[PDB]
Amino acid sequence: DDDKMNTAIKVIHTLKAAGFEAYIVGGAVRDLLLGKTPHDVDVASSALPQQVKVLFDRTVDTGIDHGTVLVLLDGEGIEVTTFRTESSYSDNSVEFVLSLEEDLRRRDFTINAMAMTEDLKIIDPFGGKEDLKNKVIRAVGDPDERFEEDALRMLRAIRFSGQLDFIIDMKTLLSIRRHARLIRFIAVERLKSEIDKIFVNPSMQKSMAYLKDSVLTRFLPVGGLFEVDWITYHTDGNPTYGWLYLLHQQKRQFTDIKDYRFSNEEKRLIEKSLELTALNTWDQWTFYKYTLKQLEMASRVTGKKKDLAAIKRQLPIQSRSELAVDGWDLIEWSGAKSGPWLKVWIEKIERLIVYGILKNDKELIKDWFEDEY
Repeated sequence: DDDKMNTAIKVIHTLKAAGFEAYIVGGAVRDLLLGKTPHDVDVASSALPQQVKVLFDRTVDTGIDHGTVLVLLDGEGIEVTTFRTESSYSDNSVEFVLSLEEDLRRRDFTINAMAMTEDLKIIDPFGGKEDLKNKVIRAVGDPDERFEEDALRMLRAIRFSGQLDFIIDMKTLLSIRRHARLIRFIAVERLKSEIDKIFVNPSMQKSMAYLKDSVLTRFLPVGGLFEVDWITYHTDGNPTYGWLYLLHQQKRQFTDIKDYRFSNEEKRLIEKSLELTALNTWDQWTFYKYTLKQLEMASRVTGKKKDLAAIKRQLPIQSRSELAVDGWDLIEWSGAKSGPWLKVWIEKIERLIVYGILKNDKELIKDWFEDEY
């Protein structure tokens, strides 16, 4: 941000004062050249991780095995990574290298394979500058090698196309088509992360067309389900809405996408939203029992535009904890022993309160109960 680049320049200055090479690398150079403000600024250096820690008071050591040290400075965090190459075996291997160019030549795409010196000189051995100008996502070097090194890069190409409103380089895209089957080796968590980004990024309809055209929908987990008409999809900023929109369009249920390992919270949002889309009429009990995010997501995917927040807000009560009676009141009044019957009767009372028929008052509920029971 307005401080991240400055902090990275300071980190670079410190590494070089100690005799090491250091550069801004990767997405920050791309964003800079695009006239955008970087979200992350990575620094590539000849320093090894323990030498970085010597030079900075506050570091975080999570990625040390991979050559990365997070430097905490001026209220920012700058990742400092030693010149390295990586490769993923088929069953889900880092080499430290001695030069910058050895690191750059194994990165995913030319626009991500540039470096910038402290003095703003761009190091661009693979023509990232021209691909950035032409709006092209092109694998560095031989696309076949880049995709065999990490098959997730094939999907990443799709994500970048939407994120940046770029096209995918023809030779690169043809290489994805030839290697699409390799996506089966990628951990589903990494696939869901990229797909979630696509679902909230611009030009997503173009991204989903590349998903099909690249042959990735042939081989992704339940990949054919992504081949829906996305024209009427508009992100609410929550990737979960993309999965809901995907299921609703095809009249399918959550079990069909469970391979992607949703959290219980995400799964609930999807399942409860889908229920609402199949519910013919919503009334006070609907608005009471479902969450506002569920009502809003169901409304969004079915086209409704009601003021859901106001309807839920104007219910007589918001939740069970406001109820003026509990099961032990019913035990007292009934003279019957505790049992599952209490839940049945508490809900009868709860409904009458939520519909504003019975007052949420213990004595009046007591009168009602003794009559009905």
